[PDB]
Amino acid sequence: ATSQVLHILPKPSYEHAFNSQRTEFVTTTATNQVELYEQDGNGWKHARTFSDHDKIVTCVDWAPKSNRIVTCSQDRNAYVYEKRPDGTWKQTLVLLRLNRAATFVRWSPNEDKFAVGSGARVISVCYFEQENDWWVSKHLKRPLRSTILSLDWHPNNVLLAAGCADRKAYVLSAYVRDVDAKPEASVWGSRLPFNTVCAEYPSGGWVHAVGFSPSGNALAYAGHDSSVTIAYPSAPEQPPRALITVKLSQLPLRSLLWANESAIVAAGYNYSPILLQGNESGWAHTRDLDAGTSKTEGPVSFTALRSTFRNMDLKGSSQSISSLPTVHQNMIATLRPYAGTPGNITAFTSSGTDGRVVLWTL
Amino acid sequence: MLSLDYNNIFIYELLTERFSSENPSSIDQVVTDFDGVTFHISTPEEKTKILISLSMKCYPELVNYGTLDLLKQIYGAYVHEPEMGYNFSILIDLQQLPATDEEKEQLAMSISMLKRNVLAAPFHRAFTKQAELADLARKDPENAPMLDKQATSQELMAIHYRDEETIVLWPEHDRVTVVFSTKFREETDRIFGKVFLQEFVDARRRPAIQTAPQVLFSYRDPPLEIRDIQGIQKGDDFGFVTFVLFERHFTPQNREDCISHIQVFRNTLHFHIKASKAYMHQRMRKRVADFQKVLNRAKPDVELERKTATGRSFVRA
Repeated sequence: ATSQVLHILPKPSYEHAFNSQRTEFVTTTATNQVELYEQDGNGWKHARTFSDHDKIVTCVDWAPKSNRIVTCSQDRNAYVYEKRPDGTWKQTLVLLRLNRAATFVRWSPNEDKFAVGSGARVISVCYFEQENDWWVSKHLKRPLRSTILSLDWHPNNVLLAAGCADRKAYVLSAYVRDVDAKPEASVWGSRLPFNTVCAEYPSGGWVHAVGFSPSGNALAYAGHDSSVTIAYPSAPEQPPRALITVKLSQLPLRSLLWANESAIVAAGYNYSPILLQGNESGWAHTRDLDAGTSKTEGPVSFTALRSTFRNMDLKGSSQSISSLPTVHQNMIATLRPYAGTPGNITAFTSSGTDGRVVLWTL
Repeated sequence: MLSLDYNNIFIYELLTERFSSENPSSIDQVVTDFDGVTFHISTPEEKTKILISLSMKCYPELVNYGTLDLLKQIYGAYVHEPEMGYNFSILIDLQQLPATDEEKEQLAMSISMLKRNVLAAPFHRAFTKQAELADLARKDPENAPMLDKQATSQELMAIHYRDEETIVLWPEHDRVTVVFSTKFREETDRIFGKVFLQEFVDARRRPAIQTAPQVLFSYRDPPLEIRDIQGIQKGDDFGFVTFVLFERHFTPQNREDCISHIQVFRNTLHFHIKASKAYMHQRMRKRVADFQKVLNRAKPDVELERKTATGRSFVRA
């Protein structure tokens, strides 16, 4: 493949999100600030910041249809941002009623409701009441046991894949009346009342991420044991047809994105993304998209010479510092789509603790 | 400092100040020294009269050894009856000191050097006995071994000045051998003293310093002549360093220096063990600094703007 480094953030970024037109993107940093960036010719430049929160901002997600930004942070509060006609953005607090720090947020594919993961044993799902202009949260506390580490919606807009930190993968129905209509019968189930245990699957570690297939009839989750498991549901209260597990020889995976109806791209502490080709019969690692082991008479400038003396003085080597082969320098955060019709993705972006926002061109 | 001083510095400075002064002042200070010896200075009777007292646990043994006469012919008519709680006392009045400055300085030095002056009585006695046996053996060479043995038996002298220390000295027709019953408590002290004593033995061996008195050290066993001597445990934890002083080592021009040196030996060893501890401290920190240098990798280059001095950039641009 081929990758282009979009920007070099000065600080680690655990999340990013692009607008529908892919014109400007929002990203988080280490502190309570949330950063905005816009294109400057061939590069990107700073746009504005948000200091509404008080503690470390955890996750940020952009709604492409309505062009809205939500932000859930460690301060147990959620802010929803909508741009004003003049150009500025209007903040709006959402009362999550949580007891611990939020961890992960996602917009529904219809963007009517958004679910919030949390370490307070619960998950908060919020919608908008036009009659009161209010956001109200509902707690999902029946089967949950540990911290929420990831979220994943379903194309039916009702099922919600929750990646818990109790070595068990969770799927729940987030259907709510007055917002969503009745959903069609699904392989996951048909009778879907609010807060019902759709499915439960085990793992060999904390479920860092979960993901439904583009067809919507599967789940893929990765534990902390560097193993990605692809689930194929059969019927309600019926064991899945096949639980394919692929075990790797690298660092544990972090986030999972579905390249197409039969391909999964996932990246973690290995500083690189991977690809999975297969079907119901099985799966296997296909290729290392990060070039693998690439290992990538003249005057000396004043800055270089000063650097050489500083390294010599503070050090005993005065040699090149890292020269790390992989494009990223630290653990990767997440993978999100960039362009293409559903089930047809060729470009997807990624962010990491090094601050690099590296687009990946399949 | 490498060599420990041979007298009490406080007494020397105090005596010099009070002799050179014009208006004396009443003083009452008790001062301790090495090895448990304690000095007391007071002016009870007259502001111009100063009394100095000596405290030592082993002093009665010194009296048995004949130290009163040595003190008498050392300190002249200055001798005064001892005070309560002390062994030897001296009373000095500033109205009778010699006018010449050098006499005053030497008197102050002599008074400040009272420790070895009272402790050197066994050494002087051993030297006199050595001279006697030397002339007697020079009278007839064939009469040496039996008088040597009888001197090793009868003239075998000993003293306990610390409860883990002992000096055993005895003369001969040509030499005055001395045995030190060294032992260190405070475990780490003994730990470093093992290395110190081992290196101290080797020293003499080196041809570089053969002129020094012969050293003999062997722990867990005492020499032949002092196993029967009371007070010498059967090698519980005590070392035994033995110095053999030949005729050349106490020539009439070098007796006092040798006496003071052989007396201060153990205190020098202790102080230098402490100095070695300090040497470790400084070296150890000095190159854990090098370890910090090694660590200072893994820090990406960053820029601080001004941080000028004792402040914060002192400017807005």
